[PDB]
Amino acid sequence: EFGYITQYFDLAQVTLWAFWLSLLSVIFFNRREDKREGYPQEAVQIFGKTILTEGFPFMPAPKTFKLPHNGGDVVKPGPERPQYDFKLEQVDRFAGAAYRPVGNPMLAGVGPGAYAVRANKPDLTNAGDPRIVPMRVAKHFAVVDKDPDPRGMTVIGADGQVGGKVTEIWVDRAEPQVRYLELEAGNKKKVLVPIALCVIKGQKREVKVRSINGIHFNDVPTLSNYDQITLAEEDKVSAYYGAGTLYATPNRAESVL
Amino acid sequence: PFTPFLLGENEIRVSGNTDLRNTNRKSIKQAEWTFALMTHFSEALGVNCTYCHNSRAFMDWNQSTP
Amino acid sequence: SDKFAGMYKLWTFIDPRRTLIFIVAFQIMLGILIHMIVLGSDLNWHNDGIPRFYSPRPVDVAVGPAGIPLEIPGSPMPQARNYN
Amino acid sequence: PEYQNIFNKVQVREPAYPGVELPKGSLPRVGKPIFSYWLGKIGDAQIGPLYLGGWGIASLISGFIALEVIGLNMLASVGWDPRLFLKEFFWLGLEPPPPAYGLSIPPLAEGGWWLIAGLFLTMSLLLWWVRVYKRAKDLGMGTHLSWAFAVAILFFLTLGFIRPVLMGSWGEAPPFGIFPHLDWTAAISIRYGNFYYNPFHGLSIAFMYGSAVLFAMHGGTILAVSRYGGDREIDQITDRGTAAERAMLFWRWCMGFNASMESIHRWAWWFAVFCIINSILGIILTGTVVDNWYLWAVKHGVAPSYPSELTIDNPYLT
Amino acid sequence: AKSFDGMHKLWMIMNPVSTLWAIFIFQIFLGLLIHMVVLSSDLNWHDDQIPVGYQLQGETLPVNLEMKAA
Amino acid sequence: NAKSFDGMHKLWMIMNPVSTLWAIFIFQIFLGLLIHMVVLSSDLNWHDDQIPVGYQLQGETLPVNLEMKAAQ
Amino acid sequence: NAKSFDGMHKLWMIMNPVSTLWAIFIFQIFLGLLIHMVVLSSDLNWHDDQIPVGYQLQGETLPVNLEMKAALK
Amino acid sequence: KPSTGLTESEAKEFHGLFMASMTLWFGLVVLAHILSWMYRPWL
Amino acid sequence: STTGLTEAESKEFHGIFMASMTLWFGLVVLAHILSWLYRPWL
Amino acid sequence: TTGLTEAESKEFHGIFMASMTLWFGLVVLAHILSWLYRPWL
Amino acid sequence: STTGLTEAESKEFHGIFMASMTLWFGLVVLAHILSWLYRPWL
Amino acid sequence: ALLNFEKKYRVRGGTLVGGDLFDFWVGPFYVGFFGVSAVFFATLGTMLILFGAAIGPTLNIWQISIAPPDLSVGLGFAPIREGGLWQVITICAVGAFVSWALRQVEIARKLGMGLHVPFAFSFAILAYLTLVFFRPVLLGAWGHAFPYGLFSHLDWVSNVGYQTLHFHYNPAHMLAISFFFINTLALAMHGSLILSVVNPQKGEEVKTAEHENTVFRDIVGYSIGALAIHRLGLFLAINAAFWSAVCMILTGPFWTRGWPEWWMWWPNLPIW
Ligand code: BCL
Ligand code: BCL
Ligand code: BCL
Ligand SMILES: CC[C@H]1c2cc3[nH]c4c(c3C)C(=O)[C@H](C(=O)OC)c4c3nc(cc4[nH]c(cc(n2)[C@@H]1C)c(C(C)=O)c4C)[C@@H](C)[C@@H]3CCC(=O)OC/C=C(/C)CCC[C@H](C)CCC[C@H](C)CCCC(C)C
Ligand SMILES: CC(C)=CCC/C(C)=C\CC/C(C)=C/CC/C(C)=C\CC/C(C)=C/CC/C(C)=C/CC/C(C)=C/CC/C(C)=C/CC1=C(C)C(=O)c2ccccc2C1=O
Ligand SMILES: COC(C)(C)CCC/C(C)=C/C=C/C(C)=C/C=C/C(C)=C/C=C\C=C(C)\C=C\C=C(C)\C=C\C=C(/C)CCCC(C)(C)OC
Ligand SMILES: [Ca+2]
Ligand SMILES: [Ca+2]
Ligand SMILES: [Ca+2]
Ligand SMILES: [Ca+2]
Ligand SMILES: [Fe+3]
Ligand SMILES: [Mg+2]
Repeated sequence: EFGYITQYFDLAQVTLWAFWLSLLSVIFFNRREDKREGYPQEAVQIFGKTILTEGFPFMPAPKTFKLPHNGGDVVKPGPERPQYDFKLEQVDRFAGAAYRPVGNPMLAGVGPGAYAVRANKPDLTNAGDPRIVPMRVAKHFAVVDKDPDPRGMTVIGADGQVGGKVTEIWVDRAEPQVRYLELEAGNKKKVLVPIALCVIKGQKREVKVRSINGIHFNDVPTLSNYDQITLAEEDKVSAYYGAGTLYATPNRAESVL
Repeated sequence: PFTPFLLGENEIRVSGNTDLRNTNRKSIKQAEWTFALMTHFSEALGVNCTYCHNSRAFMDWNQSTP
Repeated sequence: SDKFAGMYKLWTFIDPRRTLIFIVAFQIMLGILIHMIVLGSDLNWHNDGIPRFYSPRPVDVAVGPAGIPLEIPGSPMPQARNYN
Repeated sequence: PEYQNIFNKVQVREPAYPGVELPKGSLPRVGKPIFSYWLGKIGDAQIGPLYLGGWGIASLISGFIALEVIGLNMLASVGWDPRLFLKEFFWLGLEPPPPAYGLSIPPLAEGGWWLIAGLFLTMSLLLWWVRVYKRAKDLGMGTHLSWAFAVAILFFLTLGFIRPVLMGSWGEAPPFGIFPHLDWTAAISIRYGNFYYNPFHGLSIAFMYGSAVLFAMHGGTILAVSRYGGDREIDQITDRGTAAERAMLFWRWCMGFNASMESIHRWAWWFAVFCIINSILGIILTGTVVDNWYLWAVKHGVAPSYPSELTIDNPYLT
Repeated sequence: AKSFDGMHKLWMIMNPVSTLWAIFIFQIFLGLLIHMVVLSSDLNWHDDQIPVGYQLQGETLPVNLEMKAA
Repeated sequence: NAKSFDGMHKLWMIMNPVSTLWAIFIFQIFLGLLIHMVVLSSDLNWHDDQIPVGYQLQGETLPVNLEMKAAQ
Repeated sequence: NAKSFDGMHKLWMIMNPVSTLWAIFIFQIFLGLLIHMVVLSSDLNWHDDQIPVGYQLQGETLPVNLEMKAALK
Repeated sequence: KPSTGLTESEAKEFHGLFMASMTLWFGLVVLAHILSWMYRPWL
Repeated sequence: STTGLTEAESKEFHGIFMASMTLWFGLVVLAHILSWLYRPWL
Repeated sequence: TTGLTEAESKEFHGIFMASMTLWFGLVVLAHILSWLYRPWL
Repeated sequence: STTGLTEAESKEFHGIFMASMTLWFGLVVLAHILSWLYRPWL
Repeated sequence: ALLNFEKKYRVRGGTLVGGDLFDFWVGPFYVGFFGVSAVFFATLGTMLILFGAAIGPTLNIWQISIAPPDLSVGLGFAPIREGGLWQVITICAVGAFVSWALRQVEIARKLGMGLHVPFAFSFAILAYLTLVFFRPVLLGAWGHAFPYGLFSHLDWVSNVGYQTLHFHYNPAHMLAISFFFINTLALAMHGSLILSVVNPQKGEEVKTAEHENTVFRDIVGYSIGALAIHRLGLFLAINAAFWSAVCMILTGPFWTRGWPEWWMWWPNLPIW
């Protein structure tokens, strides 16, 4: 009879319902784990008052990370360290309007140039030593020939001008690889540039840094001690180079078409 | 596939007439032998499956072509 | 009545730019949608043949005793249909 | 343009790293580590050393016995000729017993070698499971990689051992080939009325598409903030920096909600595991509970209904 | 009967802006949905050929009839 | 059985009232849509039942439409 | 009501003129393409109506093509 | 505790206008349905 | 309190919540009586 | 905040209501023409 | 002023905007008169 | 609502079209010119799908279907009720997808990051355009594309597959499936490893990068690295999409036999 039916309820049906309920429930738990960073959120009210809201579903109860080498406990969701001192002016009088920096945009720490407030300790290896270090402190590293050694090259800066010269390489001992280039700038300071913002040309013996301009290499943040770097300093350096992607030229933040 | 089907006389049908488990006891190997014979039908005439079937139900006569 | 006299205050917590943008976009969207819903209907005015038809009209094909078009006895390809 | 971070431009070498110290009572690691320049263009250059203990030797004996059996039967099927082996390689296979033998142990050249290879491959994968568990647990880590591996092993055993036993025939299992196992796939869809109307098959396809989507999204997002140190996820988890902040603002602004640097890895875990859970559920019900998936879908109001215009006469009714 | 006295205080805990936007958007979505659900039923009013069928009216104009005859 | 629900108002000292209100409203709308669609998919459907009259059929049999279909 | 629109020029103190110009131009081009495609899908189509002549049919019946097709058989 | 920053007077004002507007909207809905029932009764 | 409401505020909220819920359920009952009069389903 | 004072809101409201009234007038006119040409109810 | 235009600049822009829109609509009307002469659709 | 740390990043600039007119947020979303475009096109497309369901036989969610024109229309314009609605919706879909990608580019420019995600999205867009534009144009008709309907585009997939007798033997199809499977495996291992390192055995410290390298070198003998696994991920997903597009552009335009017969080039090499 080709399509005769004996009974409407079967096992495939029930099992499908069970799956709909088993999904729909890992969504719940994952969405709750999503809110251990950045919450409670700030909802702005009808006439400017700000309250803390928590969303749907609600925030989870705090858990603890025990960091190694007596690096302390981290509770999440927990307290926050205080923001620094960014200045901003709103552009249009409603909660969803954008903001403008008030002073020199490069030295303001807002927009792509914002950074976080991390610990003032270096990241450690499994043995307790600082992880990112110059190649004169890590005496066992060597650049593989077949590859252009950047030490000596110049640091052209996106408008064609010279920034300085490369004098050191900063390596990562936990995973052997290059993280920073150190260079002497135009006013004879020592500044770092991340290796992921550098195009290295071996034959021209140049390093092109498209982010900032040549004269901008004088105001890159500096380090305390030059035998190690801390989490805070990493953030400051990288953020300064990221501010130039929108603030270097006055025409960069200005609608392509 | 010609010995069992075009000289012998074996059943080509393999699918069931209801949706739940019933008296049908054909296997995947018998399904493979049928698939082989159908491949020859396609090659010998210059056509595809869809010259005589709608693939979403290879066993329904109300969804075949003339 | 006089209960609606203070409705202008609406714009002290609802802003003009986003509101204007939303309204304009929505009105264009609705315009296109309603024209397409009326075109896909009996009220269609482009294709009704009033006041006159301008393109040539469809011509049917005769069928065989199996309800599909007849094959042509030396064609090197079968005949097309669209219905099965 | 700007550096995209796809290849390593400058490489550096130090002496090889032997590995985190193991608990006392362990065997040494075997091998002297070597370095690959081409592997170092895209990733880590060190190869080795390797840990071989009790469970990973029993595994590797089982697996190689299985491989020898499979290879030799494929080679006997062409008359021992290696030239023909290379010529027709994608068409060769080791075939399961004829379905009329049921669940008995058949003679060796009519399905017994298939049975031997299946048994040895099974034992290999269970010993490997124990190895993976112990390796992660001896270093003091959570055992999350063993849970997912267990799911995968269960799918291998379902199609292959559990479903053939519930049906009553070893001849319902796949063979060991390339084109032969593709033929098995098509035939089992044809026999049980169209897998496109199996709902667990649709859900697992949803989760396989989703795995590709999610991993394109995550791989992109972490390469796009690696200029702010985003590729170092453990530190971004235990001390949130600007890379994590930018990464979570991007998705919040784009689609309205976001995850954190630790939570996205739970989404990954689940999207990879639900795919295989639905695989198991869809295969285990086929044949044993449902005999025609299209007729099932018609009974539950799921299949579309094209207009007809004709009448075809079933010649078995005439 | 004086059970609903403090009701006006609702807007001291619920945001007026969010509520207004939610209501407006929901009403538009529901309007579109109900119109589409009624158009797909026997109550459809564009295709019911009342008060007259216009496609049929166009097929039977003498100008078209005389050309179809030829 | 007269005083067992006395402290019930202290519910609002552990549940946030605004969150609860929003949850209730959203759940009620979802349930409204669901029940209407479940009843519309059964024999109780009231849009297509052709009661009190079928309107498409009423339009097909108007004298003007019948006379136009005749001359064809 | 002869005076109710005179502040209208203040519109450009809250809407950016260049942004608005670009939006208008892009919308107009999209609408042009859309209406042309909608009218070409109806009985008013003017490319395929075979007026003032059908050209494919004209090519099939040229004397040269007819004489070549005859001498084939 | 969630608050909106409105005092009790501002809330009373908002409530007045909100209720007036909702009543007018429902009035228009009722009128539309009376016209539709007169033209094409559905029950 | 973990909602910030005192006991007086909770009492107030509870009063109005219960009144509103009762009115809503009343309207539901009325709708069902009309539906039973028009199209009985049991 | 939307930042508008009460005077600016009054101004905006005046022009908004005038514009909306004119738009609805044009809509009504379009529908009267359509009813004269092709009545749908 | 939120766009930076003063009131004089806004007046200027408005003048030219309205002139341009009027010219565009004039051309549209002309195109439709030609189309009606060639292929009347209503 | 804003996150704890969000306010200092909400600055103006970074846009492509428009300028300061559409540079705002609505709730958590960022709008822009392309945000307006995307929502416009999504709304219009959805409403047209619903209307095409209303003029069909049923409003059941599983059985709605809007189909493309016939093959006799060619690359022309079909009537609204017999194909033109499908064409309008397929224009809306392209508009919405491209708008989505460009909005992503604006957001990434504002936050100071690289354009990897819109670039990977481009390959999904390319696969869609292959199925609705490139393959139909090369074969000469819009009616070679798939209909819009759950369960109804699956009938298309099935019959198209069986037009070549056995579609499993398509070579680019094999290569794409390889990439899909390996991608799911890699994603499972990556998820598991990070979870395991920050959720260690009860009463232990969070582990380090050395542990991550050691575990996989112990099990398998090679560890790829924490930055290269993200690369490997972008690579496998993009390649899956790419070879899907190739496999569909091959079927019909460049090969009309069965797919098993292509492979016949291998055992016919004159070298065995
Ligand atoms: C054969 C079955 C009957 C039918 C049987 C029933 C039954 C039985 C019920 C409904 C109910 C409803 N029906 Mg009915 N209904 C039918 C046909 C329709 C059709 C239609 C297009 O055919 C529509 C559009 C409706 C729509 C509605 C809604 C007004 C209402 C669901 C409200 C809700 O979801 O609140 C959810 C949202 C909230 C709770 C949010 C908070 C609400 C706030 C406080 C204000 C909203 C006011 C609300 C719209 C009611 C207005 C009452 C005023 C005093 C005017 N029905 C057919 C004829 N219908 C339900 C109802 O009446 O509720 C009282 C109900 O029990
Ligand atoms: C067979 C069924 C009948 C039919 C039965 C009904 C019924 C019953 C109703 C409608 C209602 C509406 N119908 Mg009707 N309707 C039919 C055919 C149509 C057709 C058409 C192309 O065929 C169109 C375009 C419409 C359009 C409309 C809208 C005007 C209105 C819903 C608006 C809304 O969702 O507000 C959502 C917007 C808000 C809540 C916005 C709030 C305030 C804003 C700023 C102002 C909005 C203006 C508003 C749209 C019009 C109010 C009147 C003004 C004084 C001009 N109907 C057929 C003939 N229609 C509903 C209605 O009348 O509303 C009172 C309604 O109850
Ligand atoms: C009998 C049928 C044949 C078969 C016939 C076909 C046909 C025919 C096709 C495939 C295609 C594929 N097949 Mg096959 N295939 C078969 C058996 C298999 C088996 C198996 C285990 O047997 C597997 C694993 C596969 C796997 C695959 C993939 C390689 C490929 C699908 C991925 C893809 O196209 O991505 C590409 C991604 C897209 C097209 C997605 C587009 C994304 C868009 C841009 C974004 C949409 C957003 C959306 C609208 C937003 C919604 C928003 C909401 C708010 C959430 N096939 C059987 C043998 N196969 C397809 C292919 O390769 O096409 C290129 C294809 O056409
Ligand atoms: C959650 C589901 C996904 C998943 C998860 C998963 N697989 C896993 C794991 C996890 C979490 C492991 O931890 C485990 C592992 O240790 O990998 C590093 C593994 C593993 N999954 C593997 C493969 C694999 N997983 C697959 C699928 C999947 N794995 C799912 C998509 C597939 C597919 C889709 O076909 C394959 C082929 C192995 C690399 C590994 C288990 C290794 C093992 O059991 O080896 C011991 C036994 C032997 C046979 C030793 C003999 C020599 C072998 C032949 C060497 C292996 C080489 C490799 C398999 C080459 C591919 C050959 C094929 C082309 C035939
Ligand atoms: C439509 C309508 C009615 C509109 C009216 C509303 C109005 C008027 C305007 C609103 C304004 C605008 C412009 C809105 C546009 C938005 C709209 C309407 C719709 C879009 C919503 C949308 C497309 C959502 C789809 C969501 C889905 C299904 C996602 C699939 C993938 C998925 C399940 C992901 C979950 C995991 C997540 C969250 C991944 C993101 C994520 C990844 C991938 C990381 O790598 C990462 C790394 C480090 C930290 C964080 C992250 C992180 O969060
Ligand atoms: C020439 O080659 C030499 C010999 C030199 C070696 C080279 C090896 C080579 C080239 C090998 C090539 C191998 C290939 C191509 C293999 C292809 C494999 C594929 C694609 C296989 C796919 C699927 C097979 C599956 C899923 C099998 C599942 C089987 C199972 C689960 C078996 C279960 C059986 C059990 C548990 C045993 C029960 C037995 C008992 C005794 C209990 O019964 C009562
Ligand atoms: Ca007309
Ligand atoms: Ca009508
Ligand atoms: Ca009725
Ligand atoms: Ca013409
Ligand atoms: Fe990761
Ligand atoms: Mg076989």
